[PDB]
Amino acid sequence: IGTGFPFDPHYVEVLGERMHYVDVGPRDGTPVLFLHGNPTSSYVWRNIIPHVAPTHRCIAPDLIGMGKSDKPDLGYFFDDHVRFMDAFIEALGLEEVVLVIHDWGSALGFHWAKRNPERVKGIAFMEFIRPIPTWDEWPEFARETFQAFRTTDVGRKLIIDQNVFIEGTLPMGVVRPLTEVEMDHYREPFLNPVDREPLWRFPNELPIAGEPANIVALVEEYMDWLHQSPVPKLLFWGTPGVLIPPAEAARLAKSLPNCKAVDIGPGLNLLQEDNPDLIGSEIARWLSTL
Ligand SMILES: *CCCCCCOCCOCCNC(=O)CN(C)S(=O)(=O)c1ccc(NC)c2nonc12
Ligand SMILES: [Cl-]
Repeated sequence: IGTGFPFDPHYVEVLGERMHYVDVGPRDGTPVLFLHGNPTSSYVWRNIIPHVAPTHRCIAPDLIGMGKSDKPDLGYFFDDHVRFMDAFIEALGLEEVVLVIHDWGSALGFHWAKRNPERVKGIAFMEFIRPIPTWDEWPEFARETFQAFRTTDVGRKLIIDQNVFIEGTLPMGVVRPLTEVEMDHYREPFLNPVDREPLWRFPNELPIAGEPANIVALVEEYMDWLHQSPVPKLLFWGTPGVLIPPAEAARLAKSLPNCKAVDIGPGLNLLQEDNPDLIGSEIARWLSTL
């Protein structure tokens, strides 16, 4: 599994702020938009893009306040990421797209797809945001931690001051051992604790036990849309998983229209780090069928 990031920087102005994105592959077709989540960047797609790039354009932006994008003084609520990602897509003049989404990127992708259904020709997704009705439906071993993350006192000491989402939560979301080189790439954007606001607000935005109300309703809405949509779907899952257990993955493969499920083997949250070659090859294969 490659540790390098051999991609030239591309930048575009979005609502007054510069956002960074990877941009490779030919301009003569339908682009593929890769959306990462918390606490990652376009780096998380480094070993998946080379499988798709030869046949399709690959665009992988860093969310505002993350990766190599600018760091404006914001609360970094989901609404902020929505405004910026909406404007990013328009700034690149993209008409029709295929989405490849993960974690909070999936919340952005599905929410955008719901509002622009005619512009989405396919969605590949993995370990995605869905409504968690109660704390019982959150992984048992991470309940205390994420309950602690969702506080203004303990949560901010952990995530902001001590950087545990990078130093702990990130590597614990990968089955195989993340190397020090890979950890350093993920560390780069958040060396200053003042820049870690996005890392704390994200887990506080998760739709768990009806809070926050707005995110729960927003996510419920795009899941209803996904169940009602005939758009091609590609669901990657692993065992034991984190947000999407093997049992739920199989249920979704049946209930969602036009959905193909692919088992990646052992995995937790960052499935891209456990089996990038299968994920990449299956996206390339799937794209040719569309
Ligand atoms: C996509 C958004 C959701 C991401 C889900 C990520 O789940 C991955 C698994 O979660 C691991 C939860 N545990 C931890 O983050 C850290 N543990 C609580 S820890 O290892 O016991 C721990 C405890 C305390 C401290 N510092 C005071 C730690 N620093 O690093 N790990 C620590
Ligand atoms: Cl999160």
